Amino acid sequence: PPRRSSR
Amino acid sequence: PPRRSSRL
Amino acid sequence: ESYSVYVYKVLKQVHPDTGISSKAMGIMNSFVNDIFERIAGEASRLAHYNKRSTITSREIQTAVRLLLPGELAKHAVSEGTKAVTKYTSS
Amino acid sequence: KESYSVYVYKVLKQVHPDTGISSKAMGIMNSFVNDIFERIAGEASRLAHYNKRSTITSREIQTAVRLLLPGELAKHAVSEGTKAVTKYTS
Amino acid sequence: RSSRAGLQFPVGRVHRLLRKGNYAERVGAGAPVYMAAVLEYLTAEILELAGNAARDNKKTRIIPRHLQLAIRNDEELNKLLGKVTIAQGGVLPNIQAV
Amino acid sequence: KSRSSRAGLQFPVGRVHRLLRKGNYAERVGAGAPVYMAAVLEYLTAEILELAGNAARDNKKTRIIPRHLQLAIRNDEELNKLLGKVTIAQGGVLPNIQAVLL
Amino acid sequence: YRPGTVALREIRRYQKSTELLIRKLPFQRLVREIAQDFKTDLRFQSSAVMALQEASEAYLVGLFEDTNLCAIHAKRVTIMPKDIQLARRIRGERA
Amino acid sequence: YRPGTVALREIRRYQKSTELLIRKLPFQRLVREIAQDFKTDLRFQSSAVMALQEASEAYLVGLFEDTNLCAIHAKRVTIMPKDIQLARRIRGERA
Amino acid sequence: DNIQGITKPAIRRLARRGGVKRISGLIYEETRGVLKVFLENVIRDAVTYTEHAKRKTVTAMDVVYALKRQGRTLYGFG
Amino acid sequence: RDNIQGITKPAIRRLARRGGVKRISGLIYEETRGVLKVFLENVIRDAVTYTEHAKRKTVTAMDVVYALKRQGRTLYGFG
DNA sequence: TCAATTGGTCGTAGACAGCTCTAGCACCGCTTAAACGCACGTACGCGCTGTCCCCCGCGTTTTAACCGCCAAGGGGATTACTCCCTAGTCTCCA
DNA sequence: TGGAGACTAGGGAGTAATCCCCTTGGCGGTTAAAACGCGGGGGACAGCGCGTACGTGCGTTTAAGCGGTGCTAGAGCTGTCTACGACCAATTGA
Repeated sequence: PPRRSSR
Repeated sequence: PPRRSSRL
Repeated sequence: ESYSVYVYKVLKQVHPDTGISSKAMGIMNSFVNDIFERIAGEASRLAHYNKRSTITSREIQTAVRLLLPGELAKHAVSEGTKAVTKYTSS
Repeated sequence: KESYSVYVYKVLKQVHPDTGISSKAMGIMNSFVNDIFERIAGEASRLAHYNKRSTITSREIQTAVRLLLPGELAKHAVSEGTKAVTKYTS
Repeated sequence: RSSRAGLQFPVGRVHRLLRKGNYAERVGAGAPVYMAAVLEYLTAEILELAGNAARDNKKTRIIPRHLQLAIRNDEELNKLLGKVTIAQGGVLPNIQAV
Repeated sequence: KSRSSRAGLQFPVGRVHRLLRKGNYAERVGAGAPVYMAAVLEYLTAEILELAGNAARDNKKTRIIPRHLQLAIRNDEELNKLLGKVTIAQGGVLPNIQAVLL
Repeated sequence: YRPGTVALREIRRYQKSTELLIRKLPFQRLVREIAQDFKTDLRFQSSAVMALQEASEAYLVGLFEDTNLCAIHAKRVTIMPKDIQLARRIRGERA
Repeated sequence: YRPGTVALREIRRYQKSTELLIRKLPFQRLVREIAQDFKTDLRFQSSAVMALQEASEAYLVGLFEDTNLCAIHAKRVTIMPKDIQLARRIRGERA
Repeated sequence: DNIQGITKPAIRRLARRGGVKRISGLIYEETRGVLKVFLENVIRDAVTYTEHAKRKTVTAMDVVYALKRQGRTLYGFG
Repeated sequence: RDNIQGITKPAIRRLARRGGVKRISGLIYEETRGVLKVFLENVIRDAVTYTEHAKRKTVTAMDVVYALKRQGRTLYGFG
């Protein structure tokens, strides 16, 4: 579960 | 004497 | 001045297998130390303007909304308000 | 910072004895003095911070003046500041 | 303090920096938490685009070139870092059509 | 006597001292910093007022208005560099037409 | 008068005055329209709208000064939207 | 080769690189010659000169971008000193 | 809706103050868009400063500060 | 003396090519040399002001970084 | 081994309730100054054609940048005396 | 009712000494880059023609601006009082 951005 | 600048 | 450990650690949770050059982290240290001084100078102003003597999360919120563009502010404010909720949660 | 209207009036009195000044021109002169004050004082604060110093003194103000004021304006402003401190110390 | 917020950036160091930087006579309690959450989010946002640029170049490390390539190709980060020079970063490949 | 008349100034060095000590610039403020700041502020004020009163007298007026301040600043290269990002309200522009258009 | 000495007379007239060249009521209405997109039931000081107009007109006059330079650079006396775009791109307003 | 193809290849070559395009020793001597007018016997950290070179090269590349825009504005391909002057004046560097 | 209240005569007056001799017909809509963007940028910051102080009216200082932070300091409004 | 000629024409057109320029006039090289001299004189003056305020004699990369900040150009990567 | 946290006073900074009166808004009427629409002509933008000069590409020659590798000394960080320095406080009528 | 004068005390900065590092200076070799000449060609600039879009003037319309009237939101200032951050002491681990 890599930390990604919702932008 | 008015306060007159010496600047260019 | 040196945020190298935390820039490394955030890197591992977004790109676990990717590294950073010495010059590339000497750059992110400059970025962090620049944006910190941007927010802490706008929030310092926002406290003086209201004749206020303490800087709060409200002023950090307002400084972030003034400095960061568009959807960066919307997504940085939503993360600042979530880390304080968790910081002060029993 | 409440106003420099009295003092701008005295300076105008001693510079142009007959010429008066408008009420809107005085607001602009007060804005000018408040802006230049902020510019010199903020640079002096940054100067003290870079040197790890907790006091702002005549050297910080003069170096901020030299950094901010352009050309011969800086030379003459430095001379007037120096003369004022020299006469005040005496 | 960093663990409670669920952050990785140092809330205590941000606190000490805010107090030493004479930004105000007093510094609150959620101010360092908010500031660290803001700096860490921005750091993670740059470090994702630069690192996507590293795979787009078939690299396993991030260099100033990748950071510049990520910042200038993002409108928000480009506007934020618009007057910023990145050392050894180059420029965005761009030729006008005359 | 007064701290401004001690230095031979007209700007209030006591007021500049209070503003320096209240603005969160440093933990401490030296003794000559308010005097130096007051002297530099007075010198710049005197420069702008002298040039503004000269410009107003070139318009056959006996009162400085913001137009005269703008004329004085924009016609001086050093003051133009100083106030180069400053908008003067009710100041107008320098009268300048390009030589091509004429 | 031919086509273009009245333009020079107008340049001389408006470069000599310091008035506000935009009518106050429509500009105030525009300021209120734009502000309503951010906050609802927003009130304004008269000095606030006057400061906005004083800043906007100076910004537009300064931008026209650069648009004119871009027009002279292209061997033209008519300013065109491409001149505005070049001036704005060079001063970094919007690439 | 036809005049221009090698130019485009050179543009592509130097636009994907990140190295400094000025030789370091001549730039160092220029920097010391300039600094000699402000203070004598001035030492320089190697990182100081490197920072000066990085800033100067980024500044010149960014200025050449604007100069190229001014060249294209005048329906030309060759950049002339006219274009540099226009870019610098609109940027506020000049009058 | 009130962007057409910045009339063509007004834009032409602003251009003549800038020294412009001839004005093309497509200039007026471009100027309206540019003014709209400028006013939006300033007013957003001014309203941010207004809501921060928990006020409901936008103060002249709120505009002056929203201009200071875009590098357009304005003298005369305190 | 005459160290501005060390910024040679090939280096100037290398910077121009990085700036996306196809053709260059022969008078561009002197104009670029003058522009670079102006920029460097403006930066190395604030840098030396920062150096003399510290009562130092070596110009530090931090002095250059601050002198660039003073002119609105932030530099990343030098501390 | 010092920094990052924790626990407990204390005093003041700031939140909240309550007036106060300023000024911001909403509206109307009159005047008229300014905007708008149209008709017209001409000047200017733009599209060609042609000249020729200056820039580019390339093949030699030269030059000095760059890279190691020594040698010396200035001068930038430190660390402990030393005192002069400003913040703080009280009086106080300009 | 603010800043000026006169003490008191802690401590921030000035000073002398040390120490080592890093900046400068020299030298030699190699070769990569700069410089120089030459030969075209393509792009800059000038001249000309055309046509259309912009300035100009005139007549009509329409809201801007000014001068009043009135109402009330809310900015601004007290007054209270509590809760939150500064400060200090423990404390314990990365």
